[PDB]
Amino acid sequence: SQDLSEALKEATKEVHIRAENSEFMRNFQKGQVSREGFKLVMASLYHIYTALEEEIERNKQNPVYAPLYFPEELHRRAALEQDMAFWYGPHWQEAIPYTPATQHYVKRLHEVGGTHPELLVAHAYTRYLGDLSGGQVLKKIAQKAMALPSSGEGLAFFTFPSIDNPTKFKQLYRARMNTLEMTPEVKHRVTEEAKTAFLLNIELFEELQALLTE
Repeated sequence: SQDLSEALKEATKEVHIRAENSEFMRNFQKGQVSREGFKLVMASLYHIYTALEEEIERNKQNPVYAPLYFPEELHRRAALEQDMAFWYGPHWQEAIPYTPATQHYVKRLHEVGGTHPELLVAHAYTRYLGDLSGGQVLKKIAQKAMALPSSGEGLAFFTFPSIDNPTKFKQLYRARMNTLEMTPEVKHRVTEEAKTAFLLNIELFEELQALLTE
């Protein structure tokens, strides 16, 4: 559609349906989240958000991304560091795994922020708007499925202290996204990269499930 927010939504209709019907998320949905499986995804997500936000900060002052710059609200490297401490222990940095699918994801994020920063909007959109929508239910499920503390340790990733009204913030993010001055050619490339970003997540979920069965 005209609006970029409306355009990305219609382009990522199919891949999103695949994402939430992929083996691992499919169980996760219905209270079926193994702790070893949960340890695996969060460790993989650590590497992604570390890389992603590293490239966001690099291009924080660039008109192709600047309107979507929310370090207090959305940046999640902090939260994931706290979770890896909880799940993996004191010496978590060395204990944590770095799967091929995660490397493939990280590699693309660095490629994008480095040489194609105009497409960085695609990757933030795929991750952050997912954490504020799809992720908010999965925090409820995970906490009960694994019997975590009432404080919220281990699920710091899903906790957004600088967001009081994520339903309102999601609208604000979309509005800021539509502000981005770009040609229809680049716009198409963004929505195309959005599908690539989803694919990287689907292939991640499908890999970790395979690793969990072994």
